[PDB]
Amino acid sequence: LRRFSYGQLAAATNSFDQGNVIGSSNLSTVYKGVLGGMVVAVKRLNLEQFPSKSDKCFLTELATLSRLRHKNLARVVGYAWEAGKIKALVLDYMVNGDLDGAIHPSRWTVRERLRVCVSVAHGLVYLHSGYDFPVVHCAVKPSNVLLDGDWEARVSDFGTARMLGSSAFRGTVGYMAPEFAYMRTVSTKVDVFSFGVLAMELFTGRRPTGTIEEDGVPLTLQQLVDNAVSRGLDGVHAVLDPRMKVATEADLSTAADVLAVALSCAAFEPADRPDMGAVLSSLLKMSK
Ligand SMILES: Nc1ncnc2c1ncn2[C@@H]1O[C@H](COP(=O)(O)OP(=O)(O)O)[C@@H](O)[C@H]1O
Ligand SMILES: [Mg+2]
Repeated sequence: LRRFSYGQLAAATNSFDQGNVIGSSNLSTVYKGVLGGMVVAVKRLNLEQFPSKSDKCFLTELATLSRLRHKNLARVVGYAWEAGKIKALVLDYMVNGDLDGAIHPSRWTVRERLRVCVSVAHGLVYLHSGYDFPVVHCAVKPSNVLLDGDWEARVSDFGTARMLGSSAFRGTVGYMAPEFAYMRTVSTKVDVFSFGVLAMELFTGRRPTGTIEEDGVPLTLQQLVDNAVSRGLDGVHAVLDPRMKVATEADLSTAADVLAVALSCAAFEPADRPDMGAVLSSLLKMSK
């Protein structure tokens, strides 16, 4: 874990040039950087506008990601830490962006989307049981999945991780387990729920914002998928991402099987959700 100064990260990012910005939120701006010639992502927290939340997310991500290692996780190269001036994570640069941009001839066939599901599941199995304590990510969603130069997926953004020991919901809320959204209850099952929602979005092309129907009742993405799956393969076909090639019986059948796993992941009661190892097992069986 290398420590960097402001001047080093300024030089690496061409004085934090607007043209080097590869990601953005209220809390951080992510820049492409080049250090000996190593290409990196510089995630710079918004100290000036949100000092307290910046500090919490910075410390959480640094403490968590510095102790973890797995091929389907983002990798921390180092950090800068100068109170009032800069707090930043230096991460391995993922040249193919994030899954949200990938979703929203196309390479994203059914088999390739299933491969991403398997890669993310490996990352989450590692988080939940590969380290000395369970780590709950708490913000699993496509914009927190990065893509390699080999298009290998990696779980990123540990600013909300916990170590144990029109639309109905907009923004982030649609990915959140009800007990986490309403009560801030944290268990590995909240990642399982978010994984299910992610798979649903990956295969339908739909953000989990849901819709409020004319009688005022919300139709969640889970309920939409549940209705489609219950109507068989033709029901599933009607709900799949229209930009995705679905021509063979095998591709439709695989998509149907992912959505059925995704529905178990996104069950309302945490105790009815599988653990990620069981999820991974189902996805590995479908991969053969
Ligand atoms: N290591 C990286 N390599 C390439 N792009 C990245 C990397 N980390 C983040 N990004 C881009 O920046 C966006 C925001 O990153 P994230 O860590 O989620 O910040 P925030 O916590 O503020 O959302 C990501 O969705 C992705 O597009
Ligand atoms: Mg975040």
